[PDB]
Amino acid sequence: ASIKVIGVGGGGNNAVNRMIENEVQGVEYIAVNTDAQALNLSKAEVKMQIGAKLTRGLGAGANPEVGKKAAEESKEQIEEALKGADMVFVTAGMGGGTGTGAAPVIAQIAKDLGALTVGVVTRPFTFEGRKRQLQAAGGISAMKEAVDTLIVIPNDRILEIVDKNTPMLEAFREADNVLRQGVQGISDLIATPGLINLDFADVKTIMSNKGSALMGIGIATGENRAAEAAKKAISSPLLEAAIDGAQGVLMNITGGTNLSLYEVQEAADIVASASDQDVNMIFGSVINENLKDEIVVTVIATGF
Repeated sequence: ASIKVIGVGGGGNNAVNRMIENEVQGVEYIAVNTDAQALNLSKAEVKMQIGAKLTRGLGAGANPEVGKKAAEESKEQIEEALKGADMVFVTAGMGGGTGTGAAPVIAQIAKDLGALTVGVVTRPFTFEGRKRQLQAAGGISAMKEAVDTLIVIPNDRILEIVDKNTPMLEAFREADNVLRQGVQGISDLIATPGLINLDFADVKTIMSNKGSALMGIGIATGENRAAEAAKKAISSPLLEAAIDGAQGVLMNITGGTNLSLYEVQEAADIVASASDQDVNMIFGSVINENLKDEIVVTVIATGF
């Protein structure tokens, strides 16, 4: 399968770098930006400046309309870069000019090419202000029309997970990590050939529900790590509605070389048990030789 991750605007730029830093395999990275400076800080092999004539590489100035026009100017280039993709992830923060405006255009392009297209976006922090919140609402509803499934991460909820003393700067940094965890949760079960690699066809069916999608993450160590992580993931503040209200649940459990089948099954039980009896649920596992004693459980819940 040909899997592409497109980061769009600053928010997406940081998520993509974060995936590359964490050596996420089996995917092609495309950084898309209107801001030449930020784009030059991208680690992606493909760097695509959009709206060069409109913006002159200066960014979209917080205007979603400029980001939209910028992607339309470059739509032929966008089509070309996406050609042959079976799945694409369009990742962006909502609220500013480029992510809000170009991500829907880039998502629709990917959708019209026949790719299974998943959007993974952040809803901005309340502290970012009303203008960002309003523009983010517009982007989110525009994104919904343009993707097969839209995972929305509420940044405010990150504030409930990190320490009360966390500086704003590290709050943003953690938002970059949650976005990345969103994409990798799904992509690792598909792109990288794992022991219980679920078929693209059943992923296609989970990822084709209407309504919105949400995510939960759980991390635990040592004795009882699988159970602790799964319970943390299904009760994650990131997961705004209860997981029982979802048709289709994807579960990714990742651990070091010491991850046992018993662990995978235990985690999967808790998640299946926390869901509706009639849920379409798939789960996979992945081995990360960089993790020692920690286990990560990622849950994606669709069709709320």
